Amino acid sequence: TGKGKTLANLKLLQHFGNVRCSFGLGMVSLTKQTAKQFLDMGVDYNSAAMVTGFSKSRFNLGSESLDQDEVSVEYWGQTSSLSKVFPNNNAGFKNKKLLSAPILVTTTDHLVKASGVKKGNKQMLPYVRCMHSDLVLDEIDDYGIEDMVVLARLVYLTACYGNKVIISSATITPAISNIFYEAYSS
Amino acid sequence: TTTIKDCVAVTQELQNWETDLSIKILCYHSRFVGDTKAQMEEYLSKVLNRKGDEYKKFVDTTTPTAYIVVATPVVEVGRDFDFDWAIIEPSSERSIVQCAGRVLRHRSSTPTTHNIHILKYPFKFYRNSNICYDVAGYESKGYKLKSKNMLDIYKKESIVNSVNRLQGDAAFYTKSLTALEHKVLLDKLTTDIADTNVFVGGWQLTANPHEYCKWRRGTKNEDLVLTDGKWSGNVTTTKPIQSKIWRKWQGENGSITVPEYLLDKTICYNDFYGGYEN
Amino acid sequence: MRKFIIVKNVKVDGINAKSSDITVGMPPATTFCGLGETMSIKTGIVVKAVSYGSVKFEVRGSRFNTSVTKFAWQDRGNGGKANNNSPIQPKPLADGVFTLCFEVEWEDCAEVLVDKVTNFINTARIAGGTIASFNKPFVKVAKDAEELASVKNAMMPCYVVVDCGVEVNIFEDAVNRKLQPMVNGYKKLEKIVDNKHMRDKFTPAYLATPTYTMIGYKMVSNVDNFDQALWQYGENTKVKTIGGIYN
Amino acid sequence: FVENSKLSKQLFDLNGQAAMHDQKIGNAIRTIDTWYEDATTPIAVEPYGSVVRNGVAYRAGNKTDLFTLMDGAVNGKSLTEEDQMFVTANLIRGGVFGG
RNA sequence: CUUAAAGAGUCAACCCUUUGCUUAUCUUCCCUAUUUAAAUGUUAGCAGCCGCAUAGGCUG
DNA sequence: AGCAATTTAAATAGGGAAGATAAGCAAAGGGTTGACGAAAGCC
DNA sequence: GGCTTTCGTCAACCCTTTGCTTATCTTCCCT
Repeated sequence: TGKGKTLANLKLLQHFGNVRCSFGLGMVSLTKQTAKQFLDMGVDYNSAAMVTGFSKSRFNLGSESLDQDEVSVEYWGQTSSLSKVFPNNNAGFKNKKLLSAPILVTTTDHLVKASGVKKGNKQMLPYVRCMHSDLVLDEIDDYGIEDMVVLARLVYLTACYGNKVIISSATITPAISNIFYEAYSS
Repeated sequence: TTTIKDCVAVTQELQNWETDLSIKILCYHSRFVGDTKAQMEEYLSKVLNRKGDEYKKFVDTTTPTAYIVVATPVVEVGRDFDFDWAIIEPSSERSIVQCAGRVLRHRSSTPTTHNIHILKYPFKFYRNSNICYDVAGYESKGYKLKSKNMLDIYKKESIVNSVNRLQGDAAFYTKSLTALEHKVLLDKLTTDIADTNVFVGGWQLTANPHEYCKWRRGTKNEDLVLTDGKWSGNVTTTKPIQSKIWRKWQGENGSITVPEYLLDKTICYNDFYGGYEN
Repeated sequence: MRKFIIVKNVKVDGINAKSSDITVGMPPATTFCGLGETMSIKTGIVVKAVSYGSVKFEVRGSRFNTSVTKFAWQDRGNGGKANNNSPIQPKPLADGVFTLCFEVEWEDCAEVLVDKVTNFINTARIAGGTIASFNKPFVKVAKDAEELASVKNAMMPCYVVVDCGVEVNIFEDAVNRKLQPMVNGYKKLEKIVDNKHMRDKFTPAYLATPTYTMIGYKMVSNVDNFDQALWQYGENTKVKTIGGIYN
Repeated sequence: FVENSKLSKQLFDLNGQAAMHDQKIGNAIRTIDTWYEDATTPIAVEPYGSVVRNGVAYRAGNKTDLFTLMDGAVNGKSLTEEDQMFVTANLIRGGVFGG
């Protein structure tokens, strides 16, 4: 920690060319931190899309003009061609930010539904998202055991279409690193 | 510490603790109202930032003071905090490594004697001596430690880093915490398909990997909501001990997440420490 | 990867409590291993191990003497003596509510496995006792060790048998370390040359003296490893636990 | 005398009406003992000359308690009129004097 | 195919009687419950008289 | 036709008495539960 | 030539007066 892991992940993604990735992170505030790093280093909202699907009421006080912080939800971005095959032209704000994002800095639960769902059509949007985009999962050790199982299911599904999985965990256990490699290998 | 009532027990003991030290106590668990919780976060991020000396102005560093933050595993995940020292209630070894990462995270000065004091037992030993590390840990009913003594299951003096988690040991998992951790990790995330496993094949066709392997599997979790100072369910606001509280932010809106088990009794929300059993 | 079927609250009465000459009380693991191989024969589901626990168990009699059974004049040629009371050979009787858990390997649905075990148990006889009642058996699987403990805790409430081993002999340690002795198998003495008065004429027969191991009763949830409660036929003409000696 | 009563001072309320104990009165009847050693004020007639308030017994440890004078009188030791009157006063006060 | 296989414990009853737990107790002192304030919400849905009306209108 | 306010503190202490006794009877049953060996009629 | 019935044969104690174990419970997290 403290060495700039997420910046190194973006560097590794950009080494192969232009970036198309889903930064799936635990917690809302860690996604906010990675979004703020992406904003102040080089990434605008035409490429980045911070997705936290709860609409929290945590606002910044003191000075709105002198903030230079509090990464928000606008996504000027670019609507992908996949929105025409989704129901009713995808959706409003949230699913447009999901599907059409080049870089999707999101909470992870908007990506683990790609592996499948009980009832409804909630699988298709993260499925089609992870089909054409890379997957970057940071500090996977903080998740639960079943959470890590479904995250490696997501890694297997992402590798099923040739995309690249970046795992960023310092305290990795050989077991975890191995089963994530075996999911990527399958 | 491990859980919320453990945190308020450590807080209520330390507040009533007579000493010459100027203890200033904070509670940092997850059961808090929208406003109060967010306020704790921003304050803690701006006082524990030790890459510069900007914090000297967010706390009273003029007077010798012990600024103590009693927290649950919400501090060891995703927090850019830098403490001078930590006292850890043992639940898992990755908790030890992460709370080591909350001490001297921003500085580079080496400690001289000892900067982490690990407790002898988790507090669930006095409540359940059969199993005590299952809360926020990989101990469970199928993987039981033979002894719960941390002299038996951990090194008495140890340089805590990622090395013990990085190495990986499957032998002697019943009397060491690290090998207990590694055992569970290879016995649940295995190269099989099972039904709740990771290579799942044949079952993707079925609804089984989405029912028996539930993402964010938590307890029932109902949400008692504070509406403008007036609580919804069986909450009953209370008064904290006002002995050593350094900072206490008030809250009026927001919601608290209470497990259905603790819904039976009053969660007794308080401005200083959120939920407990009283 | 392990599969189990549990029959909970098996109320059985008329149990032949005479486990051996020096043990009267709970039937040993040879009895329940014999019950397991009996279903391996009638139902065809081949059983590796059985973990059995005692919910309730009372030996019929006082605290120092068992209630003997009033014998019936059933031998041939002793008519004329039939008006008097038949002589009593020692066979203590007991009642017991048990919980059984059979390690099976099965390839069909759980409903036909439950039906086969139910059809066996309806015609079974625990330790010479008529099965008075039993709950509907349920199938549970032990994929991992936490799942093994799930099966373990599904036998609640019952006191399972864990093996604690023989140090010197049976009487000494039963007083000293206070553990219970039971038949873990038998010792072969002589080959039997007369197969006329036996069940089969082709199955080889031996006179046997029961070997005993020393065991303890622990509640199934307090048992750390479920393999230390699953008894199975060992290859020493004895029975043994999968987990070995309980420590 | 009260303990767990959530009320600091009770009063003897005979059916609500304020009253004082009979023992309070009867102690004030037998406050006639002016015949102990440091005899300045009358104290209550007790086998030891004991008062709860002053924390001292005026007839203890100095061979003028009721038990030694009772043993003496019984044996034959002529009791002085004041000692005799003290022993008689404790007898009409009452109490177990055995042991 | 489980120390497998098998077995009716039956019966009967008088616990009696007797009794002295008495004795004496000082609960007692102490003291600030203090300071506020719009009841608003139309706050009333009436009295006659024009009429067959307990339909509908008028009068203040 | 619902609206009923907030904090603050709930007493320190001294005592819970010993001396006596705590019955003596008389009962408390056995009745069946025996397998080998040896004469001795009997197919 | 067994075979089944009934009668005769051979014995002799030192007892002790409940526990065995003791039940399958919430941290993160975001939706």
